[PDB]
Amino acid sequence: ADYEVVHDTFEVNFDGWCNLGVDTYLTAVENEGNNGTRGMMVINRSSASDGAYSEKGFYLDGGVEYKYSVFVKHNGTGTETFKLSVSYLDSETEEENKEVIATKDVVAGEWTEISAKYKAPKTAVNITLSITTDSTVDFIFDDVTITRKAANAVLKDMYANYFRVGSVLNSGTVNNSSIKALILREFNSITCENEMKPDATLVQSGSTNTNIRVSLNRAASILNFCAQNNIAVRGHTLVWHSQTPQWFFKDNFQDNGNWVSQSVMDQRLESYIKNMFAEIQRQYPSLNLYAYDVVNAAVSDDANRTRYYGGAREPGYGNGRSPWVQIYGDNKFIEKAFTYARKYAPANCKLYYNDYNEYWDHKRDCIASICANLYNKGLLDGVGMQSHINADMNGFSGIQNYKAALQKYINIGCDVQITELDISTENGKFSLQQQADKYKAVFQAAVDINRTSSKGKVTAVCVWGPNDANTWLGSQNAPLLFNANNQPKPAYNAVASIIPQSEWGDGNNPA
Ligand SMILES: O[C@@H]1[C@@H](O)[C@H](O[C@@H]2CO[C@@H](O[C@@H]3CO[C@@H](O)[C@H](O)[C@H]3O)[C@H](O)[C@H]2O)OC[C@H]1O
Repeated sequence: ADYEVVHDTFEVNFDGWCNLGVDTYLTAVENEGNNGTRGMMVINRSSASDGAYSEKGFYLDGGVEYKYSVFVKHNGTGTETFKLSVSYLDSETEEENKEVIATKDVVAGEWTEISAKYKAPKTAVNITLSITTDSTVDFIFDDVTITRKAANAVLKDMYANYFRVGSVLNSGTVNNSSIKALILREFNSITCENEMKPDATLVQSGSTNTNIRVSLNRAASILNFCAQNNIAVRGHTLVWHSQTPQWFFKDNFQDNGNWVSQSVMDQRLESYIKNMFAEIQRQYPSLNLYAYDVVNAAVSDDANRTRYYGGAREPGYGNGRSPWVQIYGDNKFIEKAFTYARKYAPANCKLYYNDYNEYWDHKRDCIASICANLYNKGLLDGVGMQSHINADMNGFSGIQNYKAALQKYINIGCDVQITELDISTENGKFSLQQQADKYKAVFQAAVDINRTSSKGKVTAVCVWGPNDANTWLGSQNAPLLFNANNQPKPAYNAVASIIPQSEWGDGNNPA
């Protein structure tokens, strides 16, 4: 050993550590860790395989030998056998491996180090450490140690006096060293691509109408990285017709059950929102959760629905239909969601209504009407403009339409965030300079709002992915600021030229 890449001392957060086993419970407790410091208790284990795990792919590379060390303690009777296991996904064979790397006998009531050296295959990713015993005993652990032998020309700094500049992390991108360096260098906001959606956070087993179980396990390594590096997080998303398990809307908590009543759904909705915010605060209190998309994409693209049905999607599940409309009949669930979120959200977490095609007249007018109403009721802080646009200065998402919409939302009096900006080349139909021109147009439009008007502000501009190898549109649409090799594109240098150097600030402390 020689160089330390991880040291988890649960002094503030849960440090990326997660319950292994659906009913296992983790709780970090002052004074009860190692050397009288804060430690992680693991309780309610009901078999030997239950315990705790942490995905360390942000820190650990395949092919490198690491010394893993953990201090453990139990308060059972006699000796307990602790085990450290390392698991990983082999990125070539697509196959997972798991191995006990250390076994250690631990007497009751004594802090004991368990450690071993382990080198994963060079193709290993998602390197994950876990701690169990050969029993169901409660334990405490601490000091997870893993060892090995004004103002810069970066987006966050350039825009420091204007807005946060954000990107997106997901379960795969966590492991990419190059992406990690990129995020640390350029971006002061992160949204989880999928890991905070209801289907990633809802826990079916043991959920009841008034106590919906949630888990941050899918998002833990991202929240932990952001909290540790002073990167603010936008929560995404509390309510959406998509990526939400069908069972959440059914009487027996099964996909195949009967649709619940509105009053049962109100309980489940409030419980989910309440427990999401409670868990974020419990596990990652030092995280700057600066925004949350409370309701996502509830307005129909169909002009007939915006005209005659208050913008409600068609009721149902899948094909763009809404299980929320299925239960509530109506977009009435939107105000309910904001009401609950307002009750449970931290004071500094700004509440957003988030939507795409938000510059399309019929849809834009409907979005603006919903948000104006929520805003004036004190329930909403801003409109999220998803900005899934193409590289054309003209047309459907052209600069004229885009600015009209930006201005119209700003004119409500609320703030705006550009939340999921990507700029499709449409399979090579558009040039990279055309793309650069759209990016610059969008960033300039937001800068103009902030220098003008003033009342409402653009408080974040976020792109939906880090580079072209990691976009939900497919790489053939080459939609982002960095290419597949993580090199800056013409769009990056165009966006990097909008703010004069005299105006750059501390991106880690934006205005
Ligand atoms: O098969 C599943 C995929 O379809 C899923 O892809 C994600 C779908 O959501 C994408 O983000 C949304 C883009 O549209 C906006 O309206 C929403 O606000 C966004 O959440 C995300 O980028 C894709 O990765 O991934 C999970 C798979 O199981």
